[PDB]
Amino acid sequence: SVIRWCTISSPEEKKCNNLRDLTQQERISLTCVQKATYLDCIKAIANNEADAISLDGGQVFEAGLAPYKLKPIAAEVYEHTEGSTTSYYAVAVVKKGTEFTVNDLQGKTSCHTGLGRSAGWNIPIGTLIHRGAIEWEGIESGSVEQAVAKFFSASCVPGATIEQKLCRQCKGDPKTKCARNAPYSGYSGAFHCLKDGKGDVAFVKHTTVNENAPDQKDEYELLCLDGSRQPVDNYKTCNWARVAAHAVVARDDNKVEDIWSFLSKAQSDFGVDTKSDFHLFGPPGKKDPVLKDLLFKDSAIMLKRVPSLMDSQLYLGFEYYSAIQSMRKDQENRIQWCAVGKDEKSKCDRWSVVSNGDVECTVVDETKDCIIKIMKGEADAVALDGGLVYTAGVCGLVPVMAERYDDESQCPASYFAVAVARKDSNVNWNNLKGKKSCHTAVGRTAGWVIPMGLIHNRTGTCNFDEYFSEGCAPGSPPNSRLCQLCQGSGGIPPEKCVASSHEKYFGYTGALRCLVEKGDVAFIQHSTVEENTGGKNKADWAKNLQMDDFELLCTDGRRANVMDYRECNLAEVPTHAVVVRPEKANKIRDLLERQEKRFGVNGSEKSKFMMFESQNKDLLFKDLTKCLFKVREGTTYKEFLGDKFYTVISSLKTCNPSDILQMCSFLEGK
Ligand SMILES: [Al+3]
Ligand SMILES: [Al+3]
Repeated sequence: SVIRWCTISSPEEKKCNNLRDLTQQERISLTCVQKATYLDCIKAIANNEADAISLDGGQVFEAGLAPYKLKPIAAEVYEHTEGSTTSYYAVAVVKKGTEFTVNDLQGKTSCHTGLGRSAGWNIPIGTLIHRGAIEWEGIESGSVEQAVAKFFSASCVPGATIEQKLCRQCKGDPKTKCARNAPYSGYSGAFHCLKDGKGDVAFVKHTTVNENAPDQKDEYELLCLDGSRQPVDNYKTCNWARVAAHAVVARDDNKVEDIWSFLSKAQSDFGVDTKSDFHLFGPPGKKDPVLKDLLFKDSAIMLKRVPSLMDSQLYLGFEYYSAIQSMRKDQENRIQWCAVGKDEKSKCDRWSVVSNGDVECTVVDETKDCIIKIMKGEADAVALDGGLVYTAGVCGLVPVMAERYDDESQCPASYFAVAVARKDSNVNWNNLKGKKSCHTAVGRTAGWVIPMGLIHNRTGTCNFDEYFSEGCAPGSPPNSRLCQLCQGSGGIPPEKCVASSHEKYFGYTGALRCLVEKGDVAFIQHSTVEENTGGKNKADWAKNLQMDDFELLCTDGRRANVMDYRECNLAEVPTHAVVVRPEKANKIRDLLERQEKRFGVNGSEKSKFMMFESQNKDLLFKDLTKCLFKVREGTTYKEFLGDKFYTVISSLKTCNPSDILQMCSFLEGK
């Protein structure tokens, strides 16, 4: 196995070949391919001519677009007091004593790392446009380069292809001084452009001055957004943005592992603390800027694997991604709801019709897809079980409206997680090992987090697939034993163990059925037996079920009547809630509030549609819901869930965090 690395300059090619020589005997070898620009590299990689290249976030964006669709597999790590993470700070450095502020940039000369790059372009230009300093309303007001050439008197923007003015301050030969790999390119080139007097300001990163003139830091200052000027070491409190680290992108195929193994071993051997003559990263320090940031930035102290569920859009984040897109586009009162499965989509489509369109619908196969869609902005909201509200929270979404189950006029609030078993049996909370279990779904409060967290806490084990002989816990690996009792849709394809209403044993009611049809214990909520007895459920399996046919399993090992859940429950837990992106909270609460007035349990038009009712399947909202109560603005997911639940799920997630949780933890720095 050989990794074909794509370089975009002769110096990079030289370093790459140097690394090739140093790893010729390794299990995974290295090959070097030099191209004219990073874009030729993106194309080469997509075309299976090369395998990887490290890119600035602005280029990670380009590489992730169709038809390339490359993905970030490794991210640079930079030193941080708070803790080295995979992000850096874009700063605007000027020479001390020049007095002008961020508000006086019009008419000044500027130095940039390169066109389309985070710190050197996307951040500074996007910011000046946002503040209105650079007049640009969108694509129809002309190109961004034209608006920038009109703003700054002259600049050096490696890679600029429309405005000659943006190359005017660049150093070098007439035909190549404006190339993306020219003398004044990169964070270090842009800095020297400033140092040489060719720019009044250089848009670089927080380590730049230290990398090029540590002993002369005192001759520079940072331009803060509030108009102030501060010392270069104050970047944490005087920066224009915190942006995702440069990352190695590659095709979304099997070769990603070998690419990572090569890097992992390469950095173990020539990492930041290596005594070797060869440094994978830099090392940082004074030297010809043309020799800096080769292959990887000199400021990187390590590479970190990027969770597989990550794509370029998620990697960059909604705000930055949206900023880039806005500079490529021109020139609301409807909620884009996320429905999991065909059943939820049908109820949602119906809601769309009676809401006259105030609510729109998007379908996905799994709940986790809703979290991803909302993170990207493709969808606006979704109701999630507390367990998922946690994951959604780690992902940056917040709970804005929550379900209440007691009285509709009551909109604290909660429900109880219980263990249900057949009345006539010895099954108890202490002899559960080796038994058949039924779970609403993995990751959910009552069906998984509470029961399993309780077992993990007391036992210390994480191997849950072997604790129960077998059972059904939707969302588990298809061939796992916790999927053996699941039934799928009964159609084709089977869709067995899928975490949606398509799975016969999915949800609170689904797990009860599984108990009646195949299990020894069901992990549901306090009202589940109630909701499906007394003929309230006309399904063949439950049309004749009786409340007294079941019993609750208390933690002490004893058993009780299903109506004494308050004295025999695994835990009292936070209710399900509607999560959204913070900026959307305002609109979603308002639109959701007007909807409940028309279609709530006492809706003025409840005869047309009822938000809180479904065929015993908790579609979109729990069937138990009596009303939604507003979650105070600014409430974090931890505050909403309560410290008790938070502590439980926090610990349990150390066992086997899902792909999405790992992905969002990465985004959070973990
Ligand atoms: Al950068
Ligand atoms: Al629940």
